Amino acid sequence: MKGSSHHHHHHSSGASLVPRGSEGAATMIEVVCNDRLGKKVRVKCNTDDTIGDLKKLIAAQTGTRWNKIVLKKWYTIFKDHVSLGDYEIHDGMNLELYYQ
Repeated sequence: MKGSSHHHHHHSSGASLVPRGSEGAATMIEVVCNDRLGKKVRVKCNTDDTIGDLKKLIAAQTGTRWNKIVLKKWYTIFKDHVSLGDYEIHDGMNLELYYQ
């Protein structure tokens, strides 16, 4: 008695030229994914994009799998339901990049 998986669908889309960040806060901040390759990895994202969305990019930038990217800070685990707006991530925040 056991299963796995549920559904597979996405609902995202990027719009060129921020159409005014009214109500829905969407600020741009640079993140630094500290990899274990030696060289750091920076990426551009907005607070509107959650860790998941971010991870996706990272995996897109690095080439890894969005499902193979873990963002940790000191001793804090980042969920896929917590955005940057919650972590108040600052433009240039160094986070521990880890691969599953």
